[PDB]
Amino acid sequence: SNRFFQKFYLRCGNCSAIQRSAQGYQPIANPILFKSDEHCRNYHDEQRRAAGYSGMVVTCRCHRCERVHSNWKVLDAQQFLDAKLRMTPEERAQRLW
Amino acid sequence: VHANRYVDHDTYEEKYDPHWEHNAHLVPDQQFYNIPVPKEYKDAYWWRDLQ
Amino acid sequence: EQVQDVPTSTDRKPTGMHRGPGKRQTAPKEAAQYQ
Amino acid sequence: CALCHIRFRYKQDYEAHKESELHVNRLRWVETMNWWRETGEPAYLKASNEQWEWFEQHVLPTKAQEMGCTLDEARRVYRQAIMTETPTWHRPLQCPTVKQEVQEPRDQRWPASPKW
Amino acid sequence: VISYKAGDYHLVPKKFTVGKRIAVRSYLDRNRTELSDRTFMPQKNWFRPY
Amino acid sequence: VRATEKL
Amino acid sequence: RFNPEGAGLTRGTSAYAWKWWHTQYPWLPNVAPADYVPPSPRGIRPAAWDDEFAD
Amino acid sequence: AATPGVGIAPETTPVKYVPEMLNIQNAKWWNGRGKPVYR
Amino acid sequence: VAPWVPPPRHDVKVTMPPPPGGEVGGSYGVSTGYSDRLARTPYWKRMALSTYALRMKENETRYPMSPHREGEYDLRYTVTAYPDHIKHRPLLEIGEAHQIPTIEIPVIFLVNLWDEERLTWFGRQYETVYVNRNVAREELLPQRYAIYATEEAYKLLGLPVVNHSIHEEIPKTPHAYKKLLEKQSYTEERWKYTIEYLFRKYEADPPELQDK
Amino acid sequence: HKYLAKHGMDYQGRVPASPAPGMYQGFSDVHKILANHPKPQRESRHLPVMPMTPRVVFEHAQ
Amino acid sequence: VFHNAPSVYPFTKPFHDTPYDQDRGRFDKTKNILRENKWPAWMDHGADGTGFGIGL
Amino acid sequence: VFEEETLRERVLDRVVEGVFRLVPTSTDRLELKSVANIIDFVLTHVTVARKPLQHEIPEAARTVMRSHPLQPQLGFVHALPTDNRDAVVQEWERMHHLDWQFGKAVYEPRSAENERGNLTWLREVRHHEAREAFQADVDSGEARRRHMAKIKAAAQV
Amino acid sequence: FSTFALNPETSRAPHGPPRGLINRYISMGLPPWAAWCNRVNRHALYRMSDVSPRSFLPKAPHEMDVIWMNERVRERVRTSRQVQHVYRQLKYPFVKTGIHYSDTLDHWVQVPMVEAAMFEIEKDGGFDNFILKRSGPELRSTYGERIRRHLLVRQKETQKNFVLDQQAKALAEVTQAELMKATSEEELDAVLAKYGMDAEEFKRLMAKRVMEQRKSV
RNA sequence: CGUUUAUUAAAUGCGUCGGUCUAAGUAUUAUAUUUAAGAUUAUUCUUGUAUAUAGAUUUUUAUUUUAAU
Ligand SMILES: [Zn+2]
Repeated sequence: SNRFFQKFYLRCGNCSAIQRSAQGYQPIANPILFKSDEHCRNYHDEQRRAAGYSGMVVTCRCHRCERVHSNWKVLDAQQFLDAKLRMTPEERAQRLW
Repeated sequence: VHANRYVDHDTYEEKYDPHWEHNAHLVPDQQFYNIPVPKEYKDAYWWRDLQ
Repeated sequence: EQVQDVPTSTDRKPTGMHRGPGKRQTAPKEAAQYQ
Repeated sequence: CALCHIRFRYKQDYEAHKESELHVNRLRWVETMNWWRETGEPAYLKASNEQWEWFEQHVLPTKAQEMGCTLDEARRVYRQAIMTETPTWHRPLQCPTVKQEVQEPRDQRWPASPKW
Repeated sequence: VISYKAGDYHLVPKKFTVGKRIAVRSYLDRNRTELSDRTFMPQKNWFRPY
Repeated sequence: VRATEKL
Repeated sequence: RFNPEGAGLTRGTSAYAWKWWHTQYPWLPNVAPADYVPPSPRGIRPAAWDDEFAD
Repeated sequence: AATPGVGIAPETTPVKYVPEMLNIQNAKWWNGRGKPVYR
Repeated sequence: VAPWVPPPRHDVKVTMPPPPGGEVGGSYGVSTGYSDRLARTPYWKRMALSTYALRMKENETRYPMSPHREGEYDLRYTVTAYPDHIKHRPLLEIGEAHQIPTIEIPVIFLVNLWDEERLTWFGRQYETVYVNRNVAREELLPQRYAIYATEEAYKLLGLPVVNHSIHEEIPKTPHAYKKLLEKQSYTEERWKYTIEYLFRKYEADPPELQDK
Repeated sequence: HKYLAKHGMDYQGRVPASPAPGMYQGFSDVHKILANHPKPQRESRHLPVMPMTPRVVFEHAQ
Repeated sequence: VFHNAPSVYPFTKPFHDTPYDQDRGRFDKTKNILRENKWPAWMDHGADGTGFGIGL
Repeated sequence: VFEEETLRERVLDRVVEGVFRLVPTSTDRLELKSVANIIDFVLTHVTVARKPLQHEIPEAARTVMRSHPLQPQLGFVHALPTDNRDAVVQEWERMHHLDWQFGKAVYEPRSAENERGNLTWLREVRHHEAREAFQADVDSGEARRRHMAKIKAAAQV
Repeated sequence: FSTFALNPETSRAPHGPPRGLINRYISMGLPPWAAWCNRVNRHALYRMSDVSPRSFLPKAPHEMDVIWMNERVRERVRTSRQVQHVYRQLKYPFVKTGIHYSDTLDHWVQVPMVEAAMFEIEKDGGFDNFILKRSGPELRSTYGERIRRHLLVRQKETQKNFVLDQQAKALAEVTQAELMKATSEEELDAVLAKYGMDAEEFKRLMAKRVMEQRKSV
């Protein structure tokens, strides 16, 4: 349930391929027949993604090594430019997209 | 002041380490101007540096 | 599922020596053991 | 009945205890635990072995040449850790149902539903 | 190999502990019936070395 | 005494 | 209300034990004269014990 | 003789009943000695 | 009385204030740092000791992030200078029940350990095993049989650095754990999910056509 | 309790008054662990002298 | 603020009631211990029976 | 309890004077009246007898520890936290095994360390093996080159 | 909030700004319990937007003893049963008796720590590292500062007890060049007398070693 | 035989008795009560609290509490 959009820049651990994976708009569980557990843990969980995947294992499939794992280090987008701007123009074709 | 001091095997006293004073974190005091302690032991004095 | 015949009890000595409702019957951690 | 922490005050139920739903169920549970220890576990983690060592000799040889690496190195890319299995720590036993039951308007109302 | 059957090292010597957990001792568990040998048998002493 | 024990 | 020379008192504390409750002065622990130094492995052997016996 | 007025909490949870729990106003200019400590 | 009031924490740069406390390790609650060494030295002095190529290295704006507390947003731009509450949230929210189930952690065994009850191996030497959280802490670690399977533990021993994501996220519900077991069953014990292990049943004849 | 132990008998005589010098040396406000007698003495043989407690001096002042 | 003691909830809370205790404050009563006073004994109680040395 | 003089003299001339050839003063002969105390009185006056261990080193081995590269820091004992107060208030708290409890540790000076699982030991035996490897350059001379390659990278620019 | 059965993820609100009342408080960052406020004053949506949490520590930061990693005693406003009275109460964290084995000081050590520390210990590789990478005001304990000292000693004692193995191997190596031949057992005294590493200690020590060749076989 | 703010079949108090307690105090003991000493006796019967109890409630009266129209 993320009302707002946000795109992370996940860095794999196997190939360090900085791929970006966004988070769309997934609507709130219905309030009409409210359910206190499914809501208040939808919200509290939403701060934990909004703060750069704080307390969650990230599970997205790589683009370089085509496989899905849980090894991603979520890069704040000024730690990403720290990395992107500091790669020779060829390895940007290797690790970035 | 005696932490991390090469004892020399002639006078059995602390050799004068010129580096020590750079890894030293002067924790202040009232009856002493600024007591010097090595960097590793700096955090035990977290309250006095806040006082 | 053929494993749903979980015995509605468990060996564990009931904590709460005194008495009350809910004692000495299965727990959803024990119901997954026997399963 | 120390098995289930029951002092019996009324006779004629101390007799009818041995087949009571409390005793007979506590019998089954403290037995199947023995089953697991008596036969199950020393055989469960037997098969868990006899398939892994099958893999690391019957499949991982060819797989290590796929990574272009040495055979011993792959045993840390195809098994990064050996998550053995217990009664207390099973991964979901049955892959959850794929065809979920279809939602309906509330109280079997038919042309849609005004309310929730 | 190094055998180990589980339920061995408690992490605390088996005296200072309950099955698991170090136990509490607070001069109120203790009786005054010990320490009553003092009426004849005198307490320990520190004899200074000559 | 440690140099002793090696030998 | 205290009684020094009370054959309790752990024999180290007969002044500090006036303070402390009735329930806590029997247990006050033996420590030292506060000037007694640890037994020291010094070399002073009794005046006439001698070697052969000392050895 | 004295009184804390808070009532000694369990030795495990040392603080129940902060004065804020009651919607109390304790401005230094209002009742004087006010301003709390958990702040 | 304060003889020798200490100098500000991270005053080491010639023409910009030291970063605020808390960020350097100190007391939070104030956003803007300030050091009386810097504000007293006249401007030309601050422009004497520094060349243009340098100020562009200490002007440097690491805007949301903090240059010092790696990974956390700069505490002079948050709503208030305290640490980010959201990232460091206590594991239990203000209302949930503590149903954090039993969790099993990975430990690197250090001696070939061989159980004498199941007559099989707790763990080979130098292979990471998922063991109980209160076998490891109370029986495997105190004796020198095991250590944790952290990144740096691998570095110290000589093993290829493996990221088990040791407690990267704790599950606050059994079925929220039994999903995490499914994630960890994939990354760690991956040979379970090969097209060769999904077909041990069939590497040869469908059994109905073999001899007897 | 010190004659009976060391002599095997009841004392069977009038006990001396004026406690012996050296008894009740740790006590400070005896006055009850005694009769109202003074704290006996040091363990000396010097002539008896009243330890001038604040009380004895007052009696002089009467 | 009674509990300004070393936090030990399942163990015994040493000193708890005894004279040398925490969780009683600093400028408190119950500090007869601290009878150690720099001033000489004789000037807070006289050198003899007549309270000779008494004074400031 | 060896109390009655007839019993103390019957033990003290035999065990502490006879067997051990020790001689107790008068004021200690008072409390020297139990099997517990007889044992200690000996176990102080015999512990004050062992010649204090003589730290004597040779010369031929001495010049080794001097010229050897890796030397010991050797000041840490003071960093240890002090528990100085009245001995009774300090020891009343150890009424039970309050010893290893609440961030305390009975620090007995240790001369050898277990090498298995000891992070802080492997944390440096690699850092050492990373020092012998770097030291290999300075032996051969690839350090001077790789260091002389910086100044020629940092000169023409 | 939308009503379709299967709502696949998408960039933006597919059907306009999400309708409903609870979507009104989520569209502004608030949590879904704002739907139950009777007054939502500018302070109220400040109070409940968790700008700065109304949540404190049981003792002072300086006197804190039990290791509270990142926790406060947050007050939980409950609404009572059948007749809805609103009352609040201070909910603590769960402190466990942390009876660990810090292999730096080769012995168990106990420091009571919140559950969250008993996880972040294992995430840090040991109990001691969790003491060591935290810093002063961050690890705001007092026991953590008494056990950091023993940790800082009993580390700098390992490093010291290491250089023994480099001053000993130096002797052991350099003396072997003088234990070269077994010609004279009167000379093995003299080489040992050279480094003052006596014979009576070494001889039987090597004997116990060849017996240990027989103790280990 | 003491003791009390509108001063006494007020409330104390000894004994007996009921209940509790063998990891803080001595189970002919100390907690917790009801009575009142001394002398005679101390009756009939139970619907609820308590105890015991068996997922709990609902059931259920050795002794005790309260009850007996
Ligand atoms: Zn990848």
